[PDB]
Amino acid sequence: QPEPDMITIFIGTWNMGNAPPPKKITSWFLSKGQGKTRDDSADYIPHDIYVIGTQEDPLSEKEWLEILKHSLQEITSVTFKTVAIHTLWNIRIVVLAKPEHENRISHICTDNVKTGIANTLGNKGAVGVSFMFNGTSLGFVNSHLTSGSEKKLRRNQNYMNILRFLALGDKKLSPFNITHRFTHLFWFGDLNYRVDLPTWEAETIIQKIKQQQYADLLSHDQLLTERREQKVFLHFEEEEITFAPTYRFERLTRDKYAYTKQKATGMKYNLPSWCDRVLWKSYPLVHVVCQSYGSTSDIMTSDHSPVFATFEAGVTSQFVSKNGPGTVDSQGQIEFLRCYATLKTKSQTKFYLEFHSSCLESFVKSQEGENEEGSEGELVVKFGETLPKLKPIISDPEYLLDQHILISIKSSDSDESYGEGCIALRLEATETQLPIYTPLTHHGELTGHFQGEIKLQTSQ
Ligand SMILES: Cc1cncc(NCc2ccncc2)c1
Repeated sequence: QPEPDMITIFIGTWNMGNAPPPKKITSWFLSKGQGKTRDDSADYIPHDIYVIGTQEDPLSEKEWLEILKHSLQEITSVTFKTVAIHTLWNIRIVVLAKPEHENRISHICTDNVKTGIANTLGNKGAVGVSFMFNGTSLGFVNSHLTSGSEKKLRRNQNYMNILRFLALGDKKLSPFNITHRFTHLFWFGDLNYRVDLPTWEAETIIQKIKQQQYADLLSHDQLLTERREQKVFLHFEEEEITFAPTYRFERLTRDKYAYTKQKATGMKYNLPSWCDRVLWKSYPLVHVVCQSYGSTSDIMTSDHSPVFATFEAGVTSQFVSKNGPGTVDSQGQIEFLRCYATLKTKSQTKFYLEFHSSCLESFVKSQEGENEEGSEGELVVKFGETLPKLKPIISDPEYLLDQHILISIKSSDSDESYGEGCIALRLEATETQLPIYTPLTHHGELTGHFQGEIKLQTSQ
């Protein structure tokens, strides 16, 4: 029975509005409704992994797991295995997988982050799960960010706190946050970003939605505009939105958006908005394709509609050779030529690099770089030809070309990372000098870039 090269992953996000679900929710898991929907001919084909994010979830874990499992069993005739479930207040994540995957899944981690302080600490935050699927690391974040049209900067702050403090994945990757720890990271939830148009335009917006004309609304979507301005979700992707706003509906129908200010809303307007979102970030040159992104039309217990997204994701096998794991494979090496880091910092410490990769027995520390003053005031840290030669555990090109090197640039004075990035070994050639590049981020904000050349030697 061969190991898979690709799996499909279902991501769902639903703010349940503190109400129990209706008796049938299969349309969610089938990617049926509005937007980019799944072909009917696939209805009986199970996804490999289902990741369900809820917000304002009133059910117990037991209650929701029985609904989810019975739903999937009705669709597929498969009894899914529970990988992980984690709940913070009313924010929940469930991961289910086909039983055949049980002995492919390991290193399961869960964590949560509570956002805010005093007044704003006690219901918003995030839950997440990570695990290894054979040779591939997967991370999943369900966040419920701050509500309200005039709180986009709070949402951006909530995002930064979640990616700084959520402790998932390999703890040896100590300079790296969740935006660098996983081959594939999916971040979804009630992100709560709104369509920023004047309150007076509510009925105009409703009109546009009835005509399925979303362009003039999406051009004012706060998540799209903040992403464009590099204020949040830097280096994440989102599929084009082709479904109506998923909030705020009158319950028990989808015929009416309830936008007007009421005592129950704190006298705030809730103009129709795409609160409910799925984004992803995968390592460079790894296969990831969004197959569906949409909302259901027939699940009406909440003031939000459920959102679905599905992906075809590249995975790799748990490689064994005669040599690695547990020794090096002299026949492999990774070399770096003409490398330099450019950093936005005003600081003047010396810097060194750390190279982290599961193709190495342990991380590798470089010598200090040579600081130069760049022509437009920036800091250039030159490594030239001084970087160590990295010694992978396995030299087989079928393994090595699928790997990645994480890079941290650290201060010699504090050993704090000033920037993190990632280089793919999926090169156009071996034994050949080729350009490499990554942006560098810290706390998920841009701090610089690293570029140079690489030369990869495999056993072939
Ligand atoms: C509008 C916007 C927001 N955030 C990032 C970008 N980058 C360009 C891009 C990103 C994905 N795929 C193709 C092109 C663009």
